[PDB]
Amino acid sequence: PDQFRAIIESPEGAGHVGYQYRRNTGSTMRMVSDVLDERVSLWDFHCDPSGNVIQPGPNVDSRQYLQAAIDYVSSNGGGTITIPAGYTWYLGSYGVGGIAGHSGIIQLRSNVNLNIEGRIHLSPFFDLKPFQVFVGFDNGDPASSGNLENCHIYGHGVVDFGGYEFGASSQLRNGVAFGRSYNCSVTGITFQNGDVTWAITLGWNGYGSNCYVRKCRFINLVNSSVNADHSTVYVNCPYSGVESCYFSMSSSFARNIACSVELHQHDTFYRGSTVNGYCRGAYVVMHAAEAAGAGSYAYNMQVENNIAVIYGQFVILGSDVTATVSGHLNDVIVSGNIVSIGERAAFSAPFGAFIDIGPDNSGASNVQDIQRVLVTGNSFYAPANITDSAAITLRANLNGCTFIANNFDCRYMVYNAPGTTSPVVQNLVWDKSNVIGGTHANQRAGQNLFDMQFASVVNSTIEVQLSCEDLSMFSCILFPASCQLSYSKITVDSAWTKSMSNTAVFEGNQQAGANVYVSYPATVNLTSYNTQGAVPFFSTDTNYAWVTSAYSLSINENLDFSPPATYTNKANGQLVGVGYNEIGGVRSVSVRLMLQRQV
Ligand SMILES: CC(=O)N[C@@H]1[C@@H](O[C@H]2O[C@H](CO)[C@H](O[C@H]3O[C@H](CO[C@@H]4O[C@@H](C)[C@H](O)[C@@H](O)[C@H]4O)[C@@H](O)[C@H](O)[C@H]3O)[C@H](O[C@@H]3O[C@H](CO)[C@@H](O)[C@H](O)[C@H]3NC(C)=O)[C@H]2O)[C@H](O)[C@@H](CO)O[C@H]1O
Ligand code: NA
Ligand code: NA
Ligand code: NA
Repeated sequence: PDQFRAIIESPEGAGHVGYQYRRNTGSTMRMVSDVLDERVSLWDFHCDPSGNVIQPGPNVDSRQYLQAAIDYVSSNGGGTITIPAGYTWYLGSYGVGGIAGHSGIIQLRSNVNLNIEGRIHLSPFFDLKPFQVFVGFDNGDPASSGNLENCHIYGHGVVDFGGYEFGASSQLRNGVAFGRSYNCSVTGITFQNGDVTWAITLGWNGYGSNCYVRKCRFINLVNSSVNADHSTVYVNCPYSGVESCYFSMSSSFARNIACSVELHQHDTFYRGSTVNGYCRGAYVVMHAAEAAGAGSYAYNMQVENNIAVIYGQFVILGSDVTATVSGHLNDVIVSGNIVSIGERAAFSAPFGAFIDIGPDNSGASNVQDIQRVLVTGNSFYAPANITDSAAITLRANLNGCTFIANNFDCRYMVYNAPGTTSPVVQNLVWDKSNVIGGTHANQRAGQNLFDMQFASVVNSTIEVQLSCEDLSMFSCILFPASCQLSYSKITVDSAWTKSMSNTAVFEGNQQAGANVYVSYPATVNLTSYNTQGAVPFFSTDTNYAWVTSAYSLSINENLDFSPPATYTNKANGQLVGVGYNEIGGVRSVSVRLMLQRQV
């Protein structure tokens, strides 16, 4: 019986105290230790070599204890380790083995979940150094890594990166790198107070599946000029995504460098999230260099129902090539998003845009294969002073993009800078249902609303519809002579255009092409013959050999005659129509006409 007291006070004591659930005689006859063994926390590994519990704190490195916990739970086939609430657990050294090649702190393991209720902080050992806090690779070479499966990080807790700046721009810093990750997720967690490259990365070069980031917060994760680049979540495996997250930055640097999400593989999504203070919303890109695990195509890409205040571009599309692989981007939907460029000076951050068709990382604009994109049902706003704002900046080759039923209220609709790239454009469709706002009315001196600074345009549709006047603009749409135009439809609705000197401008007279379908308003001077009765009127200019019909947009202030309501052309490039002289006499009028070709 001395034995007994001793057994009870020993670490095996709970293993000697019997228990049966709710006194139910049909329940298992267990011991207390069995029931306690159904859960596990960091406290069960956070101890010195004699087994005495160690209190966490800024002078204690909790890393080895958390790794021991993960290692042990993995050995039993998995479970969930709680990181207790009411404590801050500091990490103060690098991990060892396969994660050392990734500057890893903690190695995640398959089927071992982390329920983070307390706080995890980085100690100043990490100041000016690279780190990846949680790493799912098991090898320094990702190509030689095994997988991470069934690993979930969740809870009301916090990962705090200590505020430390990067030491050098070439360093990398990450929160969670799941690795070659299958059915992994982060839910509920706040990531805050750092200068990092990513908070979370999913997958590796297409290897992984079913990874998600849901109801997380990312707060103030760029803080220095050293930080080369930041994207909060990088989605690098298919069938994966980001939903219902919150992203906020306060740094000036973040306005120029930070992006919320990147979607880099097929069947990926970014939904229902709120962004503030970032340069960019999402990249949707197929990099050939990342094509190993899931193929060379990024398809079924979804960006929907987000709310954003950004300083650069909302969605950026891309694809590129390596020596032996070609990347393609297709079957994309961008819908339901409400986005604005935040208050800033013109040209003070990267050029503002809803959609950007961007060149590759080496600036090449002739490698892209981007098509079958639908942009529908979004709003975009930029304040009136922001000259550098567009619905699309089309800066690299485009094989198709469709715009239906958006509301764009910014400086430009379509833009590319002249004397830069000369993109080859196919299948650009701008439906009439896109509503062009008026915030930038009167700011457009010298500017074309649709500034078609391309090598060529084919199989494209631009149906311009104004909803207010802006007589400051040079034109609604302009094609330089260097842009070929063919098999396209270009129209300018007449509403709010009566007073415009130029509506559509074709500097190479490209509207004469055999398969160009156009219509736009123009002012035309006409003279008639002197005959009483039905009498022809003819334009004084001869630049209408391309016109198939025209009709009056002007009232007739005369009693004694009327000009033709409608006109055809003649071989010499005059317009001609049949009007009516009640009394004879040569007539001379200026009239606003709708000029039409093959429409
Ligand atoms: C910040 C960001 O995401 N920017 C986007 C561009 O990403 C490219 O540039 C970034 C710059 O940070 C990344 O390149 C850096 O990192 C890679 C990868 O790090 C190695 O492999 C890790 C698995 C490992 O843990 C590390 O220890 C490193 O060994 C490095 O190779 C580059 O030298 C370095 O500049 C990014 O790389 C991808 O990163 C994701 C997420 O971690 C990985 O899954 C991919 O495997 C990496 N891809 C490649 C080809 O290596 C670069 O792809 C991006 O291109 C553009 C367009 O979408 O947008 C930027 O915002
Ligand atoms: Na590495
Ligand atoms: Na509106
Ligand atoms: Na050209």
